[PDB]
Amino acid sequence: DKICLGHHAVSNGTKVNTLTERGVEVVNATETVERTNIPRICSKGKRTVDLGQCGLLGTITGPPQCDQFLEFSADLIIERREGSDVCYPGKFVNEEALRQILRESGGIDKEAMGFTYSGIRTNGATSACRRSGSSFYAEMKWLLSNTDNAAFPQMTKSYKNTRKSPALIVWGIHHSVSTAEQTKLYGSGNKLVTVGSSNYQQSFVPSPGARPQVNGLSGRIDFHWLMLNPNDTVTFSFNGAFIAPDRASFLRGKSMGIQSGVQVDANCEGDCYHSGGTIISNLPFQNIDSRAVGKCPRYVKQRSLLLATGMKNVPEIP
Amino acid sequence: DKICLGHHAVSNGTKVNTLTERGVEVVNATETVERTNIPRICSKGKRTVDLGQCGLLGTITGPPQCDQFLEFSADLIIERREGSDVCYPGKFVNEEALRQILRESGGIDKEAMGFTYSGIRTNGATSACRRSGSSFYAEMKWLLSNTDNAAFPQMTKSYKNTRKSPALIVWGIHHSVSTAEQTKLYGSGNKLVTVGSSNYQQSFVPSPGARPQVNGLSGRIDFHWLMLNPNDTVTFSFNGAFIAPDRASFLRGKSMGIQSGVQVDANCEGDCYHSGGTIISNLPFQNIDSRAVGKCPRYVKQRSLLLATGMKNVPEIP
Amino acid sequence: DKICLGHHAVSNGTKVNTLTERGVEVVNATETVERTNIPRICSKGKRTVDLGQCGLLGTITGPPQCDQFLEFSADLIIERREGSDVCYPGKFVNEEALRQILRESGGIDKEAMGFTYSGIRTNGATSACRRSGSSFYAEMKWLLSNTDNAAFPQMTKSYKNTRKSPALIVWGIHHSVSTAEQTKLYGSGNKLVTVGSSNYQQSFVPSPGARPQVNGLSGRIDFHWLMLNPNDTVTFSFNGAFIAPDRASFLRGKSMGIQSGVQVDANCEGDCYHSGGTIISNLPFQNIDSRAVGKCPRYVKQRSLLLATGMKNVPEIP
Amino acid sequence: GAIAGFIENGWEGLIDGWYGFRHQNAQGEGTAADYKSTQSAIDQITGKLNRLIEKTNQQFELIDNEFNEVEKQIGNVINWTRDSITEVWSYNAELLVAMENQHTIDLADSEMDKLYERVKRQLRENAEEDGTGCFEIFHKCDDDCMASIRNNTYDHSKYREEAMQNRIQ
Amino acid sequence: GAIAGFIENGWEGLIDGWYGFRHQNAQGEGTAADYKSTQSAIDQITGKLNRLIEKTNQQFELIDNEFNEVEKQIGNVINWTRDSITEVWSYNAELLVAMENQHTIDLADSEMDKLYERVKRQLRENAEEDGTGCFEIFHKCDDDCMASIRNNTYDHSKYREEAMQNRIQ
Amino acid sequence: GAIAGFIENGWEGLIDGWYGFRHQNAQGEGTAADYKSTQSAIDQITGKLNRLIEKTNQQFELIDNEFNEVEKQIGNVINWTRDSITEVWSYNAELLVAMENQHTIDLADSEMDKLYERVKRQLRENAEEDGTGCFEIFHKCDDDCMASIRNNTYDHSKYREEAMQNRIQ
Ligand SMILES: CC(=O)N[C@@H]1[C@@H](O)[C@H](O[C@@H]2O[C@H](CO)[C@H](O)[C@H](O[C@]3(C(=O)O)C[C@H](O)[C@@H](NC(C)=O)[C@H]([C@H](O)[C@H](O)CO)O3)[C@H]2O)[C@@H](COS(=O)(=O)O)O[C@H]1O
Ligand SMILES: CC(=O)N[C@@H]1[C@@H](O)[C@H](O[C@@H]2O[C@H](CO)[C@H](O)[C@H](O[C@]3(C(=O)O)C[C@H](O)[C@@H](NC(C)=O)[C@H]([C@H](O)[C@H](O)CO)O3)[C@H]2O)[C@@H](COS(=O)(=O)O)O[C@H]1O
Ligand SMILES: CC(=O)N[C@@H]1[C@@H](O)[C@H](O[C@@H]2O[C@H](CO)[C@H](O)[C@H](O[C@]3(C(=O)O)C[C@H](O)[C@@H](NC(C)=O)[C@H]([C@H](O)[C@H](O)CO)O3)[C@H]2O)[C@@H](COS(=O)(=O)O)O[C@H]1O
Ligand SMILES: *[C@@H]1O[C@H](CO)[C@@H](O[C@@H]2O[C@H](CO)[C@@H](O[C@@H]3O[C@H](CO)[C@@H](O)[C@H](O)[C@@H]3O)[C@H](O)[C@H]2NC(C)=O)[C@H](O)[C@H]1NC(C)=O
Ligand SMILES: *[C@@H]1O[C@H](CO)[C@@H](O[C@@H]2O[C@H](CO)[C@@H](O[C@@H]3O[C@H](CO)[C@@H](O)[C@H](O)[C@@H]3O)[C@H](O)[C@H]2NC(C)=O)[C@H](O)[C@H]1NC(C)=O
Ligand SMILES: *[C@@H]1O[C@H](CO)[C@@H](O[C@@H]2O[C@H](CO)[C@@H](O[C@@H]3O[C@H](CO)[C@@H](O)[C@H](O)[C@@H]3O)[C@H](O)[C@H]2NC(C)=O)[C@H](O)[C@H]1NC(C)=O
Ligand SMILES: *[C@@H]1O[C@H](CO)[C@@H](O)[C@H](O)[C@H]1NC(C)=O
Ligand SMILES: *[C@@H]1O[C@H](CO)[C@@H](O)[C@H](O)[C@H]1NC(C)=O
Ligand SMILES: *[C@@H]1O[C@H](CO)[C@@H](O)[C@H](O)[C@H]1NC(C)=O
Ligand SMILES: *[C@@H]1O[C@H](CO)[C@@H](O)[C@H](O)[C@H]1NC(C)=O
Ligand SMILES: *[C@@H]1O[C@H](CO)[C@@H](O)[C@H](O)[C@H]1NC(C)=O
Ligand SMILES: *[C@@H]1O[C@H](CO)[C@@H](O)[C@H](O)[C@H]1NC(C)=O
Repeated sequence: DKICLGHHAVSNGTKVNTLTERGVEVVNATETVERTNIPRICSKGKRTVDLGQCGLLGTITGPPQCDQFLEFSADLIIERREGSDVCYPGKFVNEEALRQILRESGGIDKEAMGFTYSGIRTNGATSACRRSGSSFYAEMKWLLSNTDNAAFPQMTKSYKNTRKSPALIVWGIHHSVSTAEQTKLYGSGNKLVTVGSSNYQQSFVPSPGARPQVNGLSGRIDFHWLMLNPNDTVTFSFNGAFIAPDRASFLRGKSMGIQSGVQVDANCEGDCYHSGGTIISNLPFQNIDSRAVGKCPRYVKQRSLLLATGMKNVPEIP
Repeated sequence: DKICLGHHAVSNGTKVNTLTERGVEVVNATETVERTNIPRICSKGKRTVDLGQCGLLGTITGPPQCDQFLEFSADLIIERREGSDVCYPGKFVNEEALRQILRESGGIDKEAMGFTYSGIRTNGATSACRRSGSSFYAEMKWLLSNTDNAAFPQMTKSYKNTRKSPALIVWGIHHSVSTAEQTKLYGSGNKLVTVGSSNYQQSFVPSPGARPQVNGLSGRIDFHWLMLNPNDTVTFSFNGAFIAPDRASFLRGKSMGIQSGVQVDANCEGDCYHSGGTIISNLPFQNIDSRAVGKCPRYVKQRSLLLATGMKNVPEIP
Repeated sequence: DKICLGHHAVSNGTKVNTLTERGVEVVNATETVERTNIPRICSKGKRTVDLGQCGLLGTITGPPQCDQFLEFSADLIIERREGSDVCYPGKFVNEEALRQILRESGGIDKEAMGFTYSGIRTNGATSACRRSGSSFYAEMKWLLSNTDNAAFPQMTKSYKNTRKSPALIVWGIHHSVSTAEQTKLYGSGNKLVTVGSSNYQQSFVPSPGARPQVNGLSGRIDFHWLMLNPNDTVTFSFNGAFIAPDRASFLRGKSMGIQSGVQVDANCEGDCYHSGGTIISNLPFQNIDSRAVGKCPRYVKQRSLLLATGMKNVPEIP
Repeated sequence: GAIAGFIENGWEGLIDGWYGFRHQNAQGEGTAADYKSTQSAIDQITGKLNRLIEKTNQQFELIDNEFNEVEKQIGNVINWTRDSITEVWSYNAELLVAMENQHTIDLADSEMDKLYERVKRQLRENAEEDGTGCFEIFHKCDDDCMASIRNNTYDHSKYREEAMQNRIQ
Repeated sequence: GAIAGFIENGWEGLIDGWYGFRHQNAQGEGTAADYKSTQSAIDQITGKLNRLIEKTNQQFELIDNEFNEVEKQIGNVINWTRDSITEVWSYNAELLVAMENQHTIDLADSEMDKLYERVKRQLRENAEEDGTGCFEIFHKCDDDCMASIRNNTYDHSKYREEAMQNRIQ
Repeated sequence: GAIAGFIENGWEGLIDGWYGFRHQNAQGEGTAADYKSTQSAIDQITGKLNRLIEKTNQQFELIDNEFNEVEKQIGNVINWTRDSITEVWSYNAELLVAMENQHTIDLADSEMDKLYERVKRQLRENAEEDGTGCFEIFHKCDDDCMASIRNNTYDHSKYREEAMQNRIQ
């Protein structure tokens, strides 16, 4: 009479690693490194905006591409590669910092700044901002002299942020293709634009000169921005080449922004994104994208790390 | 006759975590994550200066708030929120980098640079730097034309660092409220300031224009700085709007700087600080402040991680 | 009759650390932290260039020191402390970023940009760039007015990158010792240089003024650079004080750059470098240099961490 | 037609548990799983899994740009930092799994020993180890007797006389 | 009025040591702590503590500013780096404690087994395990005999005749 | 002139293996190494070494400059990041080595127990533990008999009568 103590075993053994052995068979194992990607932006539960052809910074200035998003609201913001911040050729100074701010803004609320002008044209328009006909940035004013080559009067405009949140202020400096064009628009002589706050001080001069044609145009407008503290005031002093703001922007709340090239899905619920889609996983690690954002498993180099969920596999003696 | 082997146990069991179990009781445990904060700056053994209303950068330029600290010496430097680097409204370019330098300087030693002037006023003063009466930055010279609207002569001043340590040099550019004010102080025409070294080259133009009133003033002075290598020379070329240095600064030795809003204590001995006080602990981790500086236990998210200091608790069968 | 089970032991025991004990003796141990340095740059298998007196950025502009390296090719690039990017005193804007680019370029291929000039001298030379006689940067052109004090004509030069790789473009702004010297070289009046691309826009004005003598000279040339995308175009608009490029640069492939002060060795095969030599080791950690580059063991604070390669040593009862 | 326990071989027929009993008597051969040992091992392994599922509440946002590449210097600093951090997590992950797997294997071996040692203490002086993980029982043990061993209701006092006799000669 | 050892229950009365002896003979019942096993466990646990007290000589200084906030881009890079590092240390801390605690528990169990096995080897053929962590001694063992077991001065040769007799019948 | 095994002392004469046998009989005294136990320990230790040799394919490049020092702010950020990372690896390294060493020591102790327990199961009822890691064999065991124990060809059935006799009286 005999009684034996034993343990189960299989022929279906899977290899894992330990401190000592490499490829020691265990009865059962599971993966810890996620590799399964969902090639969509799972947006269920999240108020989502797909900017498409609108560049994120364009939502503040307002090229025609961004007219739907001038006061957008979102929990999830999606930039697209085709997006452009600009109609009339140009770029923002400190662009990325501004992008990072808008990605978590929750969208923007616009408010008029109340600038009034005399002895000056404000209807500066271009063929590059076609809206029905020739037009310009929706939130901005292209100020000219009055007739042609006429002198641009020195002006000083101020705006106080009477709200409890900081105000996002944007202005542009216009660089003509030639000093001949600059004079035709703003008059002769050197041009200066000064922007003063109570924690900010900068200055600007235009740089007329030939540049490669972008959108058929060789001129450039470069945008600058600041955040205005509550009850603080910004003051603009200028005499030409100045692209004035019409409205200020206020951040709505909280959001997250991503860059993607896959469709959106409002059925799937996700919380970790990358340009190629959504990672939904309870696994601690992932090998899909090192730059994935949101609440994600940590990125690792390895495509597979098997965790033993069973004892060492010892085949029965036949 | 019988002999049994056993181990101790308690009813006073404390729960801990392992690889497998969560809340397994052990006989005894101790905390590894420090949460006990001392709401003071324990300074015993450390030569400490509480700048109070003096901003750290003000120790170099010398607003009235910083007159006690123009040549301060310390092991521990404490910035306060009420501190201001400035009397006449303005700010430093690359301010934070300069702060980080002064926080570990051990204080500053000042030395005259020996600039002499002719055909020019040096007594530029303001109501914002009240010292008995109207005055100016103690280490600087506000240079004017001579009478009013008169031309400011082109000047060139140089200084060699004849010491073995690098010299901290600071100058200011003055931005008047209007071109009318700039002309009244330095004369008509464009103004240029050039600063040349043997590893540094920069240039400056003033930007007259209306700005919001700070301290009742709409003008701005922005300060610039460099470190001068031994036996190297700085040269200043200018024709107005230039705030000249009178003395250079030399770093004394070694220190550490903090920002705090709690009192100082010279009885307590500490070595890890944050804005809310001192962390004195032999524990490996802490959950008080992620930005704590000095010699600190590593910051963690968790408020508690209990380490078993005793065996697994197994209650006696009653 | 008796049989005993035992294990080996030595008197030659070496101490190690565990979770519990500190200095517990084991029969055998090995080191995990590399401290053995080879004070040479082991270059076998790697095409190596020792720039010596040539600064890396000088390979693009071409001071006499860099004439051998104007189109160099390498897998391993070595900067030396004696190296200089410059003959006529000056420096690059955003120098380090440019260095990091060239360190992994695999060397550079130069191509003429095809600029032609009329009504202007191009033979600007200096005593500081002695090549047989007075000369200038080999890849650049020092443009003057024509006679002396004569007006410098407004010019506009463009260049398209017709290749499939981005083009490295470099230009210089010349800052004369005085406005008298600037006028003598480029004529009176303000001078402007504008540089336009299709993703880049910058502007430049010269700053004449006295500066400390470097290489006997008080003038400064500061170099600026951009990367030009394929089929994109750069345009230069200027009227003086402009140092024009003659050739553009294209990156060859892939390389790695180091800074060192030890000799080179083409017999040794290495893959981890620091300024003091080469680390060749299969060990996971090293305590030689925290800034070591290449494929390296991780740097640690500790000079020694002994790993037990044998059982606990228990001396025989004598 | 011999049977053997752990110590060179597991049982591919034990399909209702991790650890178990296998007997042979006049009634024939049988195999049954032990619950308490099986559940202890299962509770510990699943305990590890839950610990590794505990998600992080740390949210991270974009710090660079893959459409409009950031400035070179700050971009290289960022890449250098991320790659440094990826090396750290890759290391951590590798070590964590290797460590847990070593422990999983060891605690499983532990449960096997504990089950064997328990049975040995049940049988007292009425059995001897055959060295293959089995016990030679020196008395008649029918199916009911075998079952009594499995549910710890085996009273060694009942068979001790008969067993010591068969053992001693 | 039975006594039992480790294996389902510890002793809340053992208050002068971690591991100990509990006997019953004609003289009554008694409990005493074993020094060598207790000290070994205490030395190992305190050894862990010292290792975790070994302070760092690395000093860190301010890299941003909570009065005058630094520039957005460099500020977000810094925050991203710090938060990344905090995640790493939070992970390390959690794992370190869980790992050490598992080891603390296991080595404590180890000391218990080692003490039990030692006593078993002292008693040789003069005792049998009852399966509750105790030994049934098959000879008369007064307090002096019990004490001899605790200080390892027990000579099994002295009681072997008497013990084998009582065991065999 | 007594011999002793593990349990207070190793053997400085065992120079051809990690684990081994030491006997004494009428033929005298002898010592031989056990292969299977020695190789298992050696295979596991060397297995650790290979794991720690597995090199990284991650290449890192210069991010600052020791000839021309980078800008202060970005330079301090970089130093802060590197020093933060060095602290992490110094921690990892220290813990890894301490952890592996604890495991190396424990698995070595494990192999010793496993060898002892195997021999115990070979000898069945023909021997008794002396408590120093040895077995008192209660029959005549010449060199050939001793060798049979070392290569697991010892049949306890052959000596059982003689052994039980000598044990019982
Ligand atoms: C390549 C080719 O065959 N033809 C291109 C034309 O596309 C383009 O022609 C026009 O040129 C005139 C002067 O050269 C204008 O610049 C005009 O630009 C406008 C516009 O239509 O958008 C005209 C607007 O009325 C202007 N608005 C204001 C407020 O001034 C404005 C302005 O002239 C400039 O845009 C300011 O930079 O825009 C062109 O459509 C011409 C491109 O002009 S440019 O060289 O980029 O200045 O180039 C021809 O070769
Ligand atoms: C808001 C209100 O009711 N009144 C404020 C006044 O506080 C202030 O009056 C003074 O205005 C004159 C010219 O407008 C001066 O700017 C003067 O500033 C001084 C000063 O007292 O600090 C005068 C000094 O003598 C000047 N020193 C030198 C070397 O020039 C100096 C200089 O004028 C300016 O500070 C240079 O920017 O400072 C005021 O006290 C006036 C504020 O003046 S400002 O608009 O900021 O230029 O504004 C009234 O509305
Ligand atoms: C310290 C001392 O005893 N003597 C130094 C001289 O070394 C040096 O003399 C020369 O001064 C003249 C005008 O002052 C020139 O600047 C000249 O510089 C040259 C040169 O030789 O490299 C002359 C070239 O022909 C010029 N080329 C062009 C295209 O203009 C060029 C130019 O003049 C300047 O370099 C532009 O900055 O270079 C000197 O060799 C003098 C140094 O001159 S400077 O102050 O740095 O301008 O200083 C004396 O005190
Ligand atoms: C081999 O190991 C894997 C991994 O542990 C085992 O698969 C696991 O099986 C359990 C139960 O069958 C699953 O638990 C599940 O939890 C979810 C969420 O609470 C619940 O909705 C399900 O109804 C289920 O209870 C577990 O997720 C699953 N894991 C994986 C990765 O599939 C498997 O059973 C093991 N094989 C053997 C033969 O034991
Ligand atoms: C439960 O665990 C805690 C933590 O180990 C035990 O408290 C500890 O007790 C020891 C001695 O009583 C303390 O050591 C001390 O060291 C300092 C510094 O060298 C010395 O000045 C003291 O005189 C003392 O020797 C240790 O610090 C202390 N730890 C804590 C966190 O208080 C406690 O004894 C354990 N409980 C039981 C019932 O064992
Ligand atoms: C004490 O521990 C050290 C470290 O493990 C032992 O030294 C090691 O010895 C082995 C074989 O003697 C070496 O393996 C070698 O591998 C290389 C590369 O494949 C091969 O070319 C050699 O021919 C050899 O097979 C190993 O590198 C070596 N390690 C070190 C650090 O020297 C040593 O044997 C141990 N001492 C005792 C008494 O066991
Ligand atoms: C708001 O601004 C005014 C002047 O613009 C100033 O006097 C006041 O102190 C500020 N704060 C509040 C709370 O009114
Ligand atoms: C110091 O400066 C002078 C000129 O200012 C220079 O000639 C000399 O080489 C420098 N160094 C020493 C050690 O004098
Ligand atoms: C190249 O540049 C020309 C104008 O310079 C432009 O029309 C064309 O679209 C660009 N791309 C290709 C592929 O030709
Ligand atoms: C950062 O890494 C990405 C992916 O490897 C690369 O595309 C990018 O060029 C890198 N950034 C810089 C500034 O080189
Ligand atoms: C960095 O984090 C702190 C604390 O969460 C926050 O107050 C600060 O705004 C952050 N920095 C930037 C630039 O957003
Ligand atoms: C970074 O650290 C190195 C080495 O400690 C030091 O020499 C250098 O000055 C540091 N960088 C800055 C910007 O302080």
